[PDB]
Amino acid sequence: RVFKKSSPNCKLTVYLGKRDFVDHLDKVDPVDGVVLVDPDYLKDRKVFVTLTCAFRYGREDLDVLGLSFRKDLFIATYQAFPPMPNPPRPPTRLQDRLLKKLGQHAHPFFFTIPQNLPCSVTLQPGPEDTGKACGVDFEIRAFCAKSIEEKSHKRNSVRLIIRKVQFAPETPGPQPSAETTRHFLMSDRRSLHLEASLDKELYYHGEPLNVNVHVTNNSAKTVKKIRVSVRQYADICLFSTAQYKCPVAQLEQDDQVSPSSTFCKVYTITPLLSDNREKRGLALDGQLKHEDTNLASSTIVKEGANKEVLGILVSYRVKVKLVVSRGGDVSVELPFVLMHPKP
Amino acid sequence: RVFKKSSPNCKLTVYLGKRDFVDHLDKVDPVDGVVLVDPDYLKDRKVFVTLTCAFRYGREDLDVLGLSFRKDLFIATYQAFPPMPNPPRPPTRLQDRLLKKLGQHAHPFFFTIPQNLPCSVTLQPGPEDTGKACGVDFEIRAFCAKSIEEKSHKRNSVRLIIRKVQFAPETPGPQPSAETTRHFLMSDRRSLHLEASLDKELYYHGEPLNVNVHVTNNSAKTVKKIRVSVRQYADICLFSTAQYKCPVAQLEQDDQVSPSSTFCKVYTITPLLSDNREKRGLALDGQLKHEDTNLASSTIVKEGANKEVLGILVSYRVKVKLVVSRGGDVSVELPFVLM
Amino acid sequence: RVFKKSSPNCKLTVYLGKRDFVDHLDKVDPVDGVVLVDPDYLKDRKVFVTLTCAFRYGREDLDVLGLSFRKDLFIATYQAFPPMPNPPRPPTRLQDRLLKKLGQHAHPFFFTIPQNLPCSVTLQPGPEDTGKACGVDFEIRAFCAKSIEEKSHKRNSVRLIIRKVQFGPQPSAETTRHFLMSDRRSLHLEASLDKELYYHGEPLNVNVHVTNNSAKTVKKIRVSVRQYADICLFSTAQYKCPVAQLEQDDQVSPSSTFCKVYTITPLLSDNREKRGLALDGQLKHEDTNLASSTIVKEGANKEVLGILVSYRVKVKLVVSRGGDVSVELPFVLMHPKP
Amino acid sequence: RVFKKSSPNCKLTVYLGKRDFVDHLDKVDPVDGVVLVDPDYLKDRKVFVTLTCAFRYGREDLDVLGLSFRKDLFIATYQAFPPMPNPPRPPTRLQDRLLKKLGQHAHPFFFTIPQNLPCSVTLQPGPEDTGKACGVDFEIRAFCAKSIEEKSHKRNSVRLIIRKVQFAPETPGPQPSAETTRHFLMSDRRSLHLEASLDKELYYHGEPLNVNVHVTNNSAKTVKKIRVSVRQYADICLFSTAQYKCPVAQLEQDDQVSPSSTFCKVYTITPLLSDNREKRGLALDGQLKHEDTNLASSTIVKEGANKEVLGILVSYRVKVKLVVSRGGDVSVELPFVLM
Amino acid sequence: KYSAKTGLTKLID
Amino acid sequence: KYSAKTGLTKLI
Repeated sequence: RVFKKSSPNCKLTVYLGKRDFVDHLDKVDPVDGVVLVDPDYLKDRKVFVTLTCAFRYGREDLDVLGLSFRKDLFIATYQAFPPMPNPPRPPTRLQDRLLKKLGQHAHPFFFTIPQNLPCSVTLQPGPEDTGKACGVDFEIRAFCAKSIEEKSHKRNSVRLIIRKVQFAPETPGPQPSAETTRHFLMSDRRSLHLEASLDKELYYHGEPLNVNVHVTNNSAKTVKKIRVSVRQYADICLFSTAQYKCPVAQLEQDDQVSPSSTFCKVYTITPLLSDNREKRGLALDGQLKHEDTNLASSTIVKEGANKEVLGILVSYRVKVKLVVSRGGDVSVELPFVLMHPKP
Repeated sequence: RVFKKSSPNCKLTVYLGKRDFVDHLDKVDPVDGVVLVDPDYLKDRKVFVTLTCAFRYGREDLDVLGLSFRKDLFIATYQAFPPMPNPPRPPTRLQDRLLKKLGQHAHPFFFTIPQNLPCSVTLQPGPEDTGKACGVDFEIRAFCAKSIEEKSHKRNSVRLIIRKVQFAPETPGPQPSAETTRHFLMSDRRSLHLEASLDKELYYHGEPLNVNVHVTNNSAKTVKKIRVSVRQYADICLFSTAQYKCPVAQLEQDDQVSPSSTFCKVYTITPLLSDNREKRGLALDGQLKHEDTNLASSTIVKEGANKEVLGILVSYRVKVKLVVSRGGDVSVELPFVLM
Repeated sequence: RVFKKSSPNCKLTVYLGKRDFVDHLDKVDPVDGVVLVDPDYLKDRKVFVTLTCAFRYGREDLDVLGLSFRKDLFIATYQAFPPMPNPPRPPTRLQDRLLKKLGQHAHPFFFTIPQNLPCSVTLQPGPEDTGKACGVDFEIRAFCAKSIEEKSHKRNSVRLIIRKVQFGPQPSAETTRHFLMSDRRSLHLEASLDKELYYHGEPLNVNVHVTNNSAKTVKKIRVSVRQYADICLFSTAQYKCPVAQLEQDDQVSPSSTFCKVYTITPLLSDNREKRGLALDGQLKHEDTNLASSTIVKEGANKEVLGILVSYRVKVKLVVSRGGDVSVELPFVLMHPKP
Repeated sequence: RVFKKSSPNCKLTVYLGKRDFVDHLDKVDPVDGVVLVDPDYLKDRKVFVTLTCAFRYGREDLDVLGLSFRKDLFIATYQAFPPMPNPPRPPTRLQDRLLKKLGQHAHPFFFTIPQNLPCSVTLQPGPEDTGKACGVDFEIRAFCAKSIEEKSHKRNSVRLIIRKVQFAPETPGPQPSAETTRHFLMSDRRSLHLEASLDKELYYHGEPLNVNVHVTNNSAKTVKKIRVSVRQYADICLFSTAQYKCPVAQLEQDDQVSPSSTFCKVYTITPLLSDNREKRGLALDGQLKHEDTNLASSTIVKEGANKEVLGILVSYRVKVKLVVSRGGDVSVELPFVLM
Repeated sequence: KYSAKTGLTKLID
Repeated sequence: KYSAKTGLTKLI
């Protein structure tokens, strides 16, 4: 369903199809819709429309009264109401549905997004920090100032948040597996080779996590337990990079094992949202103002760019942790990535 | 005490002074080695040498078949044989001891490290599955493939791991002592003034952590405890700088403070490694392949570069924990450095 | 999935879980099951159940002049019927599944195995030798003899063959070789690896780092997996035979440091119809695998009578006169456990 | 992390937290353990436990026969069993864990240390032999003799090595520097103004060794080199204090000085323990029977006492050795401390 | 120098 | 992907 945003001056209105836009791989999801303006107030007053890719990392007026502000990683510009001779050679089916239900004054717009823009992702705040903020987002405005598109202001500017969520490649990549050995203080017997063999690389929202963990044993230091705990990496790039480890979901059974041979259990994790709902510090996919979101997708960084990628660069991992007599809490980690499938 | 790697195939035997090279402040510790090569199967076979400073964060052949490999932090390459016009001008007196000790064929080599390199630091494995191996290292290799120095393989290369360990500067910062006052919802007063006053700013692996903790008190919720806990920040940067908390060591007696006065005690700890042996994820200083290492020194970030430093960024801090009735675990943290 | 055995008198039947039992180490896999007898032949005749662990080294109505028979390293007996004020204090969940499915008659039975006992493993015979055998097996018998607990025969004895198969540092041998017609180190040879306990399904790369095989040309480097087929009846006895070995012409150079990984896959169906290579215990016609390595527990009182299989990648080089020098290691193949 | 010595005897089985107890300045780190005892042989046999501050300087039965033994600088003596009406009044919360896990017969013990006892410090042995040892140590024995605590024997004793340490104060002395003159027979001009300026006074293990050497020159007599050499002073007061010169490390570059100007180089050194391993006569911190130690910390002699401190008094001084044509090796020493 | 502060965004039908 | 090991020399 289409939705409009209206300014209290009933001058500009913006009609759009979807707030969530699909970041395809080969392409992006472009914007469609129209801007409906009224001609009586708008006499020789020329409207524009824009797409601001933006990066928020704190307070509005505070971090501004310094030497810098948010780096708008991108800003689109296209000229509405006086179209230099009417140049929308392709219109859109949404615009076809809008132009005829709405009046003769509706002005179409359409926004190509450069894909060197990361996604709309925000940190999960603490419980106690009240005025603290950060996150990447995509917003779009309709506006007009008397001065040409370079200068702009408020009061006619019509806001709207949108999103650009990332989507998965066809290729999953390798068969990632960790299988390795440790060395000790008071049992030189080798006690744990451990093979966290797996089945897939890039999952989606609702496909469980079976870790085929094959322990190899020689004798001593009886192992108590083996938990499998999914490690979300909460990346931040503000002035330094930053992770905040915290397990989204972790499960375990008491399958106990013996000295001088090999065991193997498949341990199955399911990371849910509503179980980590009302919890601190879990990167979630963006939302539309109240509507139900999910856990954040893994963000990936391009293989060499000029400027380091700033934002929440979400990644995950199944940490595989054990408890061993008399209770050493010991594990390992791997790489693996969570994304979307793309309409 | 000079040491060699006689290359497996008796072609390129590499003689060096020291495997721990000093990370100085004004400079680095450069390499000063020679390579004894034999002239019979090396006939118009051209010897070189490299220093392959490299990050490691995983498996060999698995991380091979991905998209990336390792991000070799740095690689130096220099032409030993045949000498472009005989380029040892300031020879080392170890390069003066070896050339006369060995046969005339000995070919020197010398590498000066830049200013943008982190040190040799390795994550600690655990007791379990302890080989998603991480760690920087500095390694140095002789080689000769037919194609020019921009191509090579393995059938000649002589690899000898060394280290570069960071070392603390000349002046420590001002005496740090800084933390919380802690107001509540049910007991009113300033209610635990605390001072973890300290004495120095940059320690090493020779001295402990005395913390002069000064309670100031007029109580209406009984205190019962102050533990003091040295905490490591195992701050890894692959996609992201990554804080991984765990205490290297912590100590406490059960000194109690009464309502309405000021108390003070010097609690004190030592972070050992043999106590933190057989434990998981405790950043240790780099190891020489099986030789004993120690707890990771404080790494620090330079005063403004263009590119974020990628690696493990080890920090440390005495967290002064308190246990209050009926069991609230109150605490706070400060800065301090073990570089 | 469940399985039973019924007698030609259909008198005693035995229902069990799994013929493969996991020889764990802190524990073992205990036997669990039920015996199903009939009412009215078995009036006032007493049913029992046993676990026979045996050592076999020859022929059935032949090798009984060994002064002995199969020297049963261990035999277990428990009183099935009449149940004897029955201590199935823990009855099993599968015995729970068997008691209500079958009649409430089902006589449960259960076997603890001690620690000084071996796995089930046999010597593979020749393709030409017909009347010979060897090997361990763990079997179960459910029977009833008109006797005291001591006397025992067939025709009520129902026998099921089950199994008790066992479900380092990166190990590296780098050796020199001193000769009478050469001076140099002349071969350091480092067989570096990454695993020491494999199973059926994960191949065998041997990263052989050659260190100067010169002044005597090298033909090349064979790598050959040898099972150690140890047998201890009257004397411990290894019988060497290679299960598998593979082979490329990569040709190390004088004054050049070579290193090659050689990729071996010991398969059974390639070593099917062969001589002298232990296979894992098998069930009467069905398909088995190549034998698992068995281990010798740290400090028993009496030595283990059984076949004690190990394996090892021998790296046999071949140097100019075709003199094939080699070196071995320890390398142990246990099962992966469910 | 906790560890026990279970006497094979299963009468005295001693549970302890840490082998190294942090000897702070204002206090020491007390010993905090338990002794599990079994009842069926300990019938009217009585459990005791002691802390021996032992000093060693030789062979264990050669130095026995003669007229002397080890001057045990201290001995603490505790009675565990039979207990008073609840002896342990300040129970350690380690020995809360050691009582709730263990049985009703598990017996506490704590061991406070006074303010006159040195560290656990030894020398370094030579690679060559005639049979020698030395070093201080702290150890803990739990035993049961029929006679009163003032007698004891074999046949019940449980021994474990622990360790004690000096740990230098908050404050460094002045920033120690060096600038001397030198006068000769053959060249008149002051010829060696030599400013070996430094930064710090009390280093530890894991810091650099930089020495900013400022030559001020106006002379003939061509200077060749400046070697820099970390002297260890192995002071040993047994039948007399003796110092045993040996350089833990030495570096030098070929930086040559012109006549008539001021030149200056920082000479920059690592003494590592791994470089001087399997080497003679370099005091190392007293290690726990096999464990890897560090290079011995400087020991300091208190400002004034009635008794002179007997034994090894580690000092460390960075000599700045020079070579001047045709090779005269002039130098000087300073005071500096590794505690 | 930049943009400004807010007050709405909620309902969608 | 770039390259691999031999895996050990400890001293002289």
